[PDB]
Amino acid sequence: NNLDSKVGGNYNYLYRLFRKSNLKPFERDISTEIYQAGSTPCNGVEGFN
Amino acid sequence: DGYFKIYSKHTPINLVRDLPQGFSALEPLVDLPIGINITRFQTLLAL
Amino acid sequence: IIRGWIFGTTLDSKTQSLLIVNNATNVVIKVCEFQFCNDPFLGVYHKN
Ligand SMILES: *[C@@H]1O[C@H](CO)[C@@H](O[C@@H]2O[C@H](CO)[C@@H](O)[C@H](O)[C@H]2NC(C)=O)[C@H](O)[C@H]1NC(C)=O
Ligand SMILES: *[C@@H]1O[C@H](CO)[C@@H](O[C@@H]2O[C@H](CO)[C@@H](O)[C@H](O)[C@H]2NC(C)=O)[C@H](O)[C@H]1NC(C)=O
Repeated sequence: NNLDSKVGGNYNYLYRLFRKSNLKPFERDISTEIYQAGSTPCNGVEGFN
Repeated sequence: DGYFKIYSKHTPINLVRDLPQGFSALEPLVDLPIGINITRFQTLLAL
Repeated sequence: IIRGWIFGTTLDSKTQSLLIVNNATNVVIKVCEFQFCNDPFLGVYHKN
């Protein structure tokens, strides 16, 4: 914190928030394509669900 | 488990058009800490 | 005539992937967000 925390919020540190299935041990995932949370198909950069 | 491995052998043969019936084991060669999802591969011959 | 292999799961810069190649000067091994050719190969000039 005493090095890292920024008073405005240090938005440079992120975690993957959703994934379709748990990852195998020591797998790294760089795919940032939009998570289809709903029963809908979904495409483009944004949508409901 | 996130680690990629290679093993190999080379041997002299005299067979015209099929894999030779015989037995020989392969020694290990390399370990590569790649940590990536592989599900397919593709050979590079030269032209 | 064999030189090496691609290994991966999308092969078009969506997911990181592995290149292994024994070229005329050295072997190269590399793990990167590659966009691979539709038909990868190593070309050789061979004239008479
Ligand atoms: C490694 O990558 C492949 C390709 O993206 C994944 O295979 C897919 O798995 C899901 C399972 O629900 C299916 O929707 C796809 O149709 C599969 N595709 C193929 C070509 O089989 C694989 O799941 C990934 N591995 C991990 C650990 O996430
Ligand atoms: C074989 O492929 C490798 C990787 O592209 C080539 O290595 C490069 O060689 C030049 C000249 O020595 C250097 O400037 C680069 O820094 C090297 N790249 C790396 C990643 O080391 C090699 O030259 C290729 N062989 C031939 C015959 O072209």
